[PDB]
Amino acid sequence: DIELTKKDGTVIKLSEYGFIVNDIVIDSMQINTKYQDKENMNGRILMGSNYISRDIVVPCFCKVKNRSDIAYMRDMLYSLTTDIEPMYLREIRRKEELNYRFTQPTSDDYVKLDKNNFPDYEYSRHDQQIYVNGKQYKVIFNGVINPKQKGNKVSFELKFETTELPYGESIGTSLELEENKKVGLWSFDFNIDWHAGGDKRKYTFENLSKGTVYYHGSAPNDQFNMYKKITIILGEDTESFVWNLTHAEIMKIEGIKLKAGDRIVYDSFRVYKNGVEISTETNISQPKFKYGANKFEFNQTVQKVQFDLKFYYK
Amino acid sequence: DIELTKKDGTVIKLSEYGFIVNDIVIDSMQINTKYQDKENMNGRILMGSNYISRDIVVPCFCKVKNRSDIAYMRDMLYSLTTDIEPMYLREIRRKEELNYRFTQPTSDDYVKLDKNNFPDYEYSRHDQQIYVNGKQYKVIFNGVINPKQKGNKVSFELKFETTELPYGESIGTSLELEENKKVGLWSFDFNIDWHAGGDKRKYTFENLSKGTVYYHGSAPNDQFNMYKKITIILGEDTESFVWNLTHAEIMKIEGIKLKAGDRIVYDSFRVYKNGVEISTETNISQPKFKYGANKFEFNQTVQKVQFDLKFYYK
Amino acid sequence: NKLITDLSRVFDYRYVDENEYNFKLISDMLTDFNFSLEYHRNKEVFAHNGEQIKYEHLNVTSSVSDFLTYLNGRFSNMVLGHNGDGINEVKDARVDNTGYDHKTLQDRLYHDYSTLDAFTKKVEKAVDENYKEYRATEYRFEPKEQEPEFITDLSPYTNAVMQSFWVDPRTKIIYMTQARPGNHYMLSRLKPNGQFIDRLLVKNGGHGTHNAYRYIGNELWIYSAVLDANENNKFVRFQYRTGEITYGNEMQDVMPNIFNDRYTSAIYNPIENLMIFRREYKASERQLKNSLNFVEVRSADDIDKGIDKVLYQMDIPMEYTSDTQPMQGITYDAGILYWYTGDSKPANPNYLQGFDIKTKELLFKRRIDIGGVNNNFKGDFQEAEGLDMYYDLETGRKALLIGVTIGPGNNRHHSIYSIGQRGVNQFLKNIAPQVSMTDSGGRVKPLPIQNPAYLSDITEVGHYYIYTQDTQNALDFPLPKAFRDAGWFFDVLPGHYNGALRQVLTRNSTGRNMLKFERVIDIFNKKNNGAWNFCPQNAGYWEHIPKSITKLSDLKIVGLDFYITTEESNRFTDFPKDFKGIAGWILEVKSNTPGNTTQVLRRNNFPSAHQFLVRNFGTGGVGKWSLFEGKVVE
Amino acid sequence: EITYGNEMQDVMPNIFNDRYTSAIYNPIENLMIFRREYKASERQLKNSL
Repeated sequence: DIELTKKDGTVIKLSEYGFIVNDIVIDSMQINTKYQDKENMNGRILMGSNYISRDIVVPCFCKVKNRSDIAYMRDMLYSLTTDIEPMYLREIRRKEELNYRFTQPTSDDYVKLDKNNFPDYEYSRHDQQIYVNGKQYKVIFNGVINPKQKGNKVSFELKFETTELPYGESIGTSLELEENKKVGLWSFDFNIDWHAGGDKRKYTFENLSKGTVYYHGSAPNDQFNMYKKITIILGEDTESFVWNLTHAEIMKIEGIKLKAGDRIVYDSFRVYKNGVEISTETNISQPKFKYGANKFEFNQTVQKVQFDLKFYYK
Repeated sequence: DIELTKKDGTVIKLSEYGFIVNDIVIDSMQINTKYQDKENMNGRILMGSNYISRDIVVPCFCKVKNRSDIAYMRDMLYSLTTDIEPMYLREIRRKEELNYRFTQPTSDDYVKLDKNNFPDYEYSRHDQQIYVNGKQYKVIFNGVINPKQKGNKVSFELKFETTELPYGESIGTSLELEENKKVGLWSFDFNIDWHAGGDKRKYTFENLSKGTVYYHGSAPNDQFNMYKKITIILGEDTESFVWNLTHAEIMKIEGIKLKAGDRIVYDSFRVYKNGVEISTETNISQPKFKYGANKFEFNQTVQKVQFDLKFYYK
Repeated sequence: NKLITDLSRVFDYRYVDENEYNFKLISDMLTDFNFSLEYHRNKEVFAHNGEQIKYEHLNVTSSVSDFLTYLNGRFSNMVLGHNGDGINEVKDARVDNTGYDHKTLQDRLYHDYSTLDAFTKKVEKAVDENYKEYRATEYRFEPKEQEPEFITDLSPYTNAVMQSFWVDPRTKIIYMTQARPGNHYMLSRLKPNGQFIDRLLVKNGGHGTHNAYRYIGNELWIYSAVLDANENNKFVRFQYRTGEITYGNEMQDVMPNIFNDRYTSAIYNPIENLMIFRREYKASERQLKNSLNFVEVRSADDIDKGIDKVLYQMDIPMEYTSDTQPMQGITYDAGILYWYTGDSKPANPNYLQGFDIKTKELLFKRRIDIGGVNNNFKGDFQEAEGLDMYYDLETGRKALLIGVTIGPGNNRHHSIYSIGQRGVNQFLKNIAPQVSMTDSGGRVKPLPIQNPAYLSDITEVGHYYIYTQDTQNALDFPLPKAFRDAGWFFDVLPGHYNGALRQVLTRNSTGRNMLKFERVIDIFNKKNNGAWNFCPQNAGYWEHIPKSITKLSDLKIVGLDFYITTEESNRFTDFPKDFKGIAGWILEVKSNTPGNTTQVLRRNNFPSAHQFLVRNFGTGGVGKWSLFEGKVVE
Repeated sequence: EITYGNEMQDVMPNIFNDRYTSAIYNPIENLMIFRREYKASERQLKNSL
């Protein structure tokens, strides 16, 4: 219940700004269907079906000490939130409906009050809220009205909306999973084994014709807009270079001659032959990680493969 | 009240995942009409009328032990259900509104509690729920909102929808009816005689010019998308091959010469002359099983006919 | 109802709920126990049985139930017990229970109780003696005697005499310090049987005759005697890792102002948590003290923090630190300092001398023939080496173990013996088995990796088998990707004392020739690994060229047999254009300068004249096929 | 030049090397006044740095 927003150049959270929130409700993704009805047949063909948009709603109110200040506070809200600038929203929850604790009415152990006139139930460090999950959402704002209930309390009804892709982009790459350097950004929503360096954590293999990958993301990383990015030290010289993959298509690189120690950066629908001067004419096919086991099969025992990606959720 | 889902590669049921459901309500099929109104005549011509879509609705709520976990649980729901991937839904009911049974308050015979904080009324093996019927539905999801009532209880309103054909596809073929090997998948909604090997169970005949078929499905299997699939050992050599059928059209195969021991796989609107290399130029006409007696008439006493199909319902 | 000490290994809601329920249960169970004890202490009726509670009078112990029954019996006897003729009763009680009338009742009672006390004390002395004898037979540790037992043998990749030898009771791994040709030294960390694992080169260390290995917590620190680039000795603390290490900020010192005057090296004992430092004496006070070295003890906590607290100090006379018997080993246990010395030849017999540190005496000294039996060593080189005290954490039984080298010349052996108690040597040998070509029953051994990239990764000697599917990757394989179809019996054989190892690979195929290749590899510098030699090993069977029929120039390997039918010959490019498709051909290869190689090709015609045409291709040029034709004779 | 290592010796590290710390010395009273910073989480409740 804070509605964190990471904008291009800053980080903001509402309750820091005197802005309590009632709740956050996140719709699912609007499935746009594409059916076609045959003329006299009791059944209609599916041309397609496709996720579109994940409309968020967040009603937030605010109290202040005096009626004038309402105006300022409201303006702050707009200047703080209503941003066409695609932002990264992060949801927050509490772990408990906190109450005031027992005290002693002996002219001592009195109660605290926040900057806003409320009772601080958060006595200890471990009371305040948490990033409930290690993911974000690429988000933009839609129109709000501000009904002023009595006093200094005024409500607002934010209506956020997904920007590019209706998915729960996981923050942090898969290499931070590999190297346990960055802390946070890994919630139990992702069923992740502790065996760092073990299987289903590793995306850095060496000297293999074929290997195994566990894509922890329920949603499939077929869309190029996702940050799926591979880089391979090819290991062995060749004239052509095929690699296959399951839950995806076959990939070739024919017609250009390579060398062993040369490396390929295989970005989404894009191929850096040696990091620059992209040679992407050969078999334009992009790979697709669906969920769980995504087994790959090279053909000449690359001396290194490693690939970072982002986990996406539905 | 579990809402089973068989996806392409897995099986899921909600109440296994801490997801109780309130009920399931299944609309009928949206009949799209095609009328034409004559200009000055008190009556309008029926050009056509046609089933389209069987919109399902399922409201499901969930309780958890703490407020944070709500988020996780909700995400699980989305990642578990909202799938453009055409799934096969199976409905479940209970046989009884179960209560807690009599016990003894003598520091013994205490009551049980589920993984969720609820009272386990399901004491015996024969308490839990059942696949109420031996059919499924080809289904896709539509948008949901998640109102959080108090505490750890939150509701959801799933709105599912038929994918290809608005019908109650019966699971299991008609040969599993023939060979009583697979168990389950045969509910009393289908008025099926026990006389296995008797009439109205058999779809495997031998050495006959004409024979009888009981299509137990109320809805008619005229649509090709249904898995109507015939295969016949022709018995007798010929140059042409006609077979007629009632509640359907006549079928010819002229212009291609055949042989006796050669077999025809007659798939929906499709003809394998000998299993491959389809010779389907001859009288493109597809057969149609409506309900009950579907009498066929060959012309030269095929040494074998047998055909599996799927029963569809409205 | 009880805890879940089996936590989920995937970090999900299940794991978090288990942890939360676990803490909730701990709190609930603890407050329940507290309330239960309080109920016990305040309100629980019949909390204790009356037999339990003790009533202690003077020098007397008894329950309350027994005492109360005795009080009640007294009352009952005094009330309803018949009485009379008390004087006669006493004068009759004067007699004892064997038939002897004492003089007085008190003297009788005294004699009886003294008899019982003497019998009980005799029984007690017998019991104590029996127990002490059992202990001295069971937990026997008498390095005055107790002939040693072999433990294991060491296989480091260094051709130098080992100089110290420690075992890690927490992981059963050996740390073995040798002094390299320079000043610097190297410690190899390796397996209980002897299989090398890794090494660390302490650059600009001393002879390193012994380091100390400490477990402050769950991690292993190493104290050593490392001299900086200015030839100033320093007592320095560091951690293990694989590779190289120089003196610097990577390795901190414990106490520079105290342990930088003289050459000092430590050893640690965790039983009593002490550390003895064998500090050298300078040439000035050398003759004054008549001892090259002195040992000083310090507690681990005192040496960790900033206090000296020399508990016990002793010098080592020249009788023990002579040149014919120089220092090779030091060890501490139960205040008994053990000193192991031995010349580099079996003529001057080694000596292990143990003696108390508190009193500065000589408890004992013994000769021990460690290594080759009957003083018949491998050549003549019994260069001794130190020793330590393995303390198993399971039983608590200390065990002394000593290192020795019996190898002649550059070839050094590394043998280990022990004077341990019952149950330690058996355990140390049974940790893991020695290496062997076959596992234990006459089967092939397993690879350490499936589908290996570099065949040099397999360091462990012995036989192996590469499946046909595992051969496919094999970045360094004698054959190319197209020739390999079947498995390969692949066996690693020992090289020399540096990081070398031989390899052999023999194909597996009954219906064709079982060709073999051979090479040498160097585990450290993979670039220094030789190429793939080849032996003929024919059976009369034939080999066909696979679909790589592009050119005959790819067949640079030496001394092979390749058939080429007419249909086969009508594809190749280097094959001449006059004999293309006329008969079958046998190809053979002969060695030359690198790149260059000769290819002979022989026709296969029985009736017609024989032909054979030879070529040389490679660096010098393409090569022109020169023919030789035969004269049909009989 | 200097840097932490053999040339510099910590003082009771285990007890106040959990947060940023600096010191001054008053020789008259022979006191070592330790300034000691707070972490962000503790600061949230302490209202102080």
